[PDB]
Amino acid sequence: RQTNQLQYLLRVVLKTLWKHQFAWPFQQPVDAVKLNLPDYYKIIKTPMDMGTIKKRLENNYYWNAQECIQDFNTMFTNCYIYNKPGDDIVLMAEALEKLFLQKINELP
Ligand SMILES: Cc1nnn(C)c1-c1cnc2c3ccc(C(C)(C)O)c(F)c3n([C@H](c3ncccc3F)C3CCOCC3)c2c1
Ligand SMILES: Cc1nnn(C)c1-c1cnc2c3ccc(C(C)(C)O)c(F)c3n([C@H](c3ncccc3F)C3CCOCC3)c2c1
Repeated sequence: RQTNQLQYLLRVVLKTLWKHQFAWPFQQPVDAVKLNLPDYYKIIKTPMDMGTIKKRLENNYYWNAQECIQDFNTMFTNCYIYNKPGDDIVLMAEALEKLFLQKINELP
């Protein structure tokens, strides 16, 4: 719901997630080629990462907060859909999502 919440998502939510030790694989799109993952983009049709979210927040792409929250949803959900439970990347996405939930509770 406009600018204040979107700035809170940039300055508080994204910043806290970005600075976490577990952030680095989510800071840029999944490079399925470098990672030797032939079926990533056969399974994942809507890729999403925090680098893209950061750019969208910085260039006023979003109409409202919820559209940004959907991008965070897509990023966490893609990871859960593609990978097995117990995979390290899933545990990292789960810990980032826990931190995301702690921050979006104080959403103005
Ligand atoms: C998947 C997958 N599903 N959702 N996401 C977000 C990812 C994903 C995205 N980016 C990366 C990534 C980027 C660079 C490098 C190196 C090479 C260090 O520059 C990696 F290693 C990377 N790996 C590893 C990785 N995952 C799967 C297969 C091979 C592989 F290396 C993770 C192995 C477990 O600990 C964390 C990193 C990623 C996994
Ligand atoms: C409640 C509640 N009462 N009725 N309904 C239907 C919901 C409801 C149901 N599903 C979701 C949901 C699913 C995944 C993810 C992530 C984590 C992105 O995958 C969410 F964020 C989600 N949130 C957020 C949310 N709501 C409340 C507390 C935490 C929280 F994150 C909304 C915050 C405002 O913008 C829209 C999403 C939901 C709220």
